[PDB]
Amino acid sequence: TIDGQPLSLSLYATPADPSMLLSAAITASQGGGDLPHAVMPMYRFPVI
Amino acid sequence: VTKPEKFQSETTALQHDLPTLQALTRFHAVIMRCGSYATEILTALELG
Repeated sequence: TIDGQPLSLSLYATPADPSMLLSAAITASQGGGDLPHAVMPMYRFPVI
Repeated sequence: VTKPEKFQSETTALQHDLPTLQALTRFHAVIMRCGSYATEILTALELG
């Protein structure tokens, strides 16, 4: 203008959106235990 | 720890460095960014 001020206004672009925070419950695997060696007792079945 | 080749192809033993710590951070960030597929991406990275 006569003072040096613009006629066509400036751009005001859209800022970045707030994101959604993400996590994860990652999982592992330990196997089952190997069954041991059986030992014959000296007592009968009700006692042992 | 057990497969440091899956971390970087030159490593062959995971280090106690600060760049290794920063890369662990980026690794954890991308895994938690994967969301529900994260353990699936990890078990695919276990394999090739």
